Amino acid sequence: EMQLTPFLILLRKTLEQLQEKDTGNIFSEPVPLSEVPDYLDHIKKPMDFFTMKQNLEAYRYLNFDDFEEDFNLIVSNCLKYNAKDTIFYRAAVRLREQGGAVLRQARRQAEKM
Ligand SMILES: Cn1nccc1C(=O)Nc1ccc(F)cc1F
Repeated sequence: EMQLTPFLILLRKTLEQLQEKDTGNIFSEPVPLSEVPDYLDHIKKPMDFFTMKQNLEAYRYLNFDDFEEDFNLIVSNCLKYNAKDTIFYRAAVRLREQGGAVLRQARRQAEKM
């Protein structure tokens, strides 16, 4: 029960803040299926920040859970696919921690609407 425009503005800002935490840009675009040919054997639903931006602008995220679910997919897919001793796995841990904090403050802003 709120106005759509300010909510989408908030999600845009939040997505930018999450992208800033991914300093290696490992989650900016889909995992290249040509470069990782076995990726879909293990990962049911790929996700990345560019796809999230497209979903946001297609009005596919109408509540904070919609948005956070796709962020969580970025993280969980990376933890699932990559071995624990890799930069990629640790980058997902870091994003979960740092991006979680961004998400908690942003959800609080949405609740004020
Ligand atoms: C499996 N994975 N999770 C996050 C990033 C990747 C990944 O394999 N990225 C990657 C690896 C080699 C490349 F040439 C390009 C990539 F985007």
